[PDB]
Amino acid sequence: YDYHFEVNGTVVRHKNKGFGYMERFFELKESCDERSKLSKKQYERFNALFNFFEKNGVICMAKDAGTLNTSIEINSLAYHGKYDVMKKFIEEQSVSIEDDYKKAFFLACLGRWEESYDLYSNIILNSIDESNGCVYYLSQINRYRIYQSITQAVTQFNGLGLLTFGRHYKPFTDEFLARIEREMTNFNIDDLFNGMPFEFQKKYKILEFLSDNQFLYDDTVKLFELTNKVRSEMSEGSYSFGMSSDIVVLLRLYDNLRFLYENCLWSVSFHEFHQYIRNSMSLLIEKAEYERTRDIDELGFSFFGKKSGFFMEYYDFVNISRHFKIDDIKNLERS
Amino acid sequence: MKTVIQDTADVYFKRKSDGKLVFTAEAQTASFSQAISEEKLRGGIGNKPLYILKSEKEINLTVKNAFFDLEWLSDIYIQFPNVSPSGEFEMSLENGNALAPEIKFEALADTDTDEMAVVIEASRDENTAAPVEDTTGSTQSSDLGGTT
Amino acid sequence: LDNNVVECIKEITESSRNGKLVFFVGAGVSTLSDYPQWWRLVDKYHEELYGSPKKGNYSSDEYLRIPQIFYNVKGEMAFDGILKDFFQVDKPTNPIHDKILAMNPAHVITTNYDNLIDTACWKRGKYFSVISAEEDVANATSSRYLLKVAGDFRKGFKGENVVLKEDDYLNYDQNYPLISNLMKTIIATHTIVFIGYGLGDYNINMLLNWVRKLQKDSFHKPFFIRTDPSPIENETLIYYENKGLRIIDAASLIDSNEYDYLERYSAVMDLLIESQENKFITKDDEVIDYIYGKISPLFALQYIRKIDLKHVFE
Repeated sequence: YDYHFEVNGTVVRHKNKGFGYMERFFELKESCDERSKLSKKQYERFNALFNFFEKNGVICMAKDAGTLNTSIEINSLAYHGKYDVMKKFIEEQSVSIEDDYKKAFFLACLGRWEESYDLYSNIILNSIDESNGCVYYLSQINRYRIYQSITQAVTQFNGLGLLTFGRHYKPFTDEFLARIEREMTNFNIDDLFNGMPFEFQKKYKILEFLSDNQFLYDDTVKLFELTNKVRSEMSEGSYSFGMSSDIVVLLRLYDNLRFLYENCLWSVSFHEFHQYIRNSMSLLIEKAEYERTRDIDELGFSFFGKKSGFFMEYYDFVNISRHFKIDDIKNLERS
Repeated sequence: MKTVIQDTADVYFKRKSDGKLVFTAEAQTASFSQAISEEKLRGGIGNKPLYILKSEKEINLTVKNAFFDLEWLSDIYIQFPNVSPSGEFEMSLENGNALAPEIKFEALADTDTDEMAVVIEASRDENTAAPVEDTTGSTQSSDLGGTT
Repeated sequence: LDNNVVECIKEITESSRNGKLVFFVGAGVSTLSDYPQWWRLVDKYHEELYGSPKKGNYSSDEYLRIPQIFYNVKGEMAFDGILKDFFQVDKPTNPIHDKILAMNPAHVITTNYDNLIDTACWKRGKYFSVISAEEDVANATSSRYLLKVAGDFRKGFKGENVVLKEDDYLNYDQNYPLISNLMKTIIATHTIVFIGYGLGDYNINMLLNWVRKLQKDSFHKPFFIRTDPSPIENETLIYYENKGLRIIDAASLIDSNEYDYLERYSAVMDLLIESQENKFITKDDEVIDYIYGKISPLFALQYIRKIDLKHVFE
């Protein structure tokens, strides 16, 4: 917490006492002459950092505050619906353990949840001879989540709508539904980050939240900035400027979808994450309808000549198409 | 149309004395979260009848990332009369072939209450809300740029 | 059931929920996973030094010496080749290894030199840091160790990595100083439950001889799960309970045959796992005294929230 990394791509000094190490780094971006006077080992390390902060969208400090209008790209076949290329990636016999990790995500998106559970089980056996241990943690998480997805489906194919809909019985046999359960007793999900070494608990501390059943509580609470935007509409004359609390909601949605898909995490299929996308997108259509019908303004014309307005694009369409029901779209179409 | 892309600005808290209008120092503040809010309900006065209904105007503001706020560049005991002054505002805009609309607020009180946070340091970026006061004169003015 | 075997399972389970339990795992819990025993390995050395297998079945334990002679005459490469032939295999994980881990042991110590209890805790997700030679004691990652006191074959299938010969028990304290010093500290600070040894094992009587050098009431007394098919005679039980052990005899609990080893380990460990669930509470003062042990610290608080009680009663 030495620096406060905002969502727009800026940096604010937060609790840095001594030499500000993020001030010098962005100077080394901007001044190419200063970039020259280094050594010939800390220069190849600079190319690694420059390619990191440009794919993670950390542009600059806030002191200069360059005008930014950054967009979103989610490099994942699973987000875009490429089911055919996912299948001809499953058949392509893999070469790497961080490539079997992508198939067991892609198998899970295809509903082959038996072969997902097993291929994640090979990755757990086969990640012994690996230094970082990232694929060990994110495979225990994904296999537990794919276990929870099976233990629900046994209550729907035998439960409410079980009657005559075609393959009316179970898709998971008795030998498999017993084999998974005997393996998954006393897997404390809360005791997964703690069991990993103290090197994993400091070089990879940011994955602490994925080991919790209550995950995205820390993002449902911050979506209570929805009250900050019901407040500006209710006060009915409130003219938020700059990065308003609307754009914080959109840039924080995008920064959660891009994480969970590009890291191939299976929690993106659950209902907790769908309701987060519903509640955040519904708010943004609401602030669009409020703005297109605001009651002009007698005095605010010194700033309110026009507004560009919330407009839809392609990633805003896939999110309403994947994460809403027909009953939820009809609530937005009524309001 | 004309390239109106102007959203954020920089607001100038000017200076007045306890019974005077000194303007010499300044205590200006950066970007404004800017919940500028005109809940105007000011009313016409009728000739023959009278009414005591709710009829008045008001202007609320707020800002963010305050700076230049120390000495303007121990009797711990609060009293009910106050003779505190009211710093005049300027708001300097940009992004146009014309100059800024340069919206001035003439007399301004300061209405923020303190609040203690569990995390640290009470905010990542502080805020000073600021209402607009009037006795017998104007409450705001727009100095449209025109040239330059 | 007995009067003291009800007291043992209470005292194991009051140490598992405190996180002070360490399962010393012996050779027999690796035998239930059909790993090769060492007599199958000492016969093969006898089948090469002398040409014929042994008919006189090793009375009075001269098979402490057979691989020492095979090492000293023939090559160390010849010793290491036969260790490769037997031990470079891959066997499953018996259901006892799922029961060791289910009691949430703080550490596990073992005299095994297989990777079986290694590969059982990966597959369960509780991470343990392996300590198999002297260099790893200082580089130990976590606060949760897996102490193979007789080495492992992870670095290589060579006789220098695993204590097997006669000379590796003589020159052991010299050669492995930090592991022995770490094992002795884990015992002094934990509740030890032995599983899969016999009463006349070397690695049990090189410890009851150490424990004799301690004070009268310093240490806790280690439990012992005796799973030999005959019942214990009551005079053997008198000796070894006055030496420091507290034996839990599997034959005195359940009756099974003279070869159902797997039934008697699954007898005692399932009497351990199930006592946590705790289908053993019966009486009316056993209901009051469960609840009084879990609410009585809350009299110094003034008002507990009705939903923090879900954390109280687990």
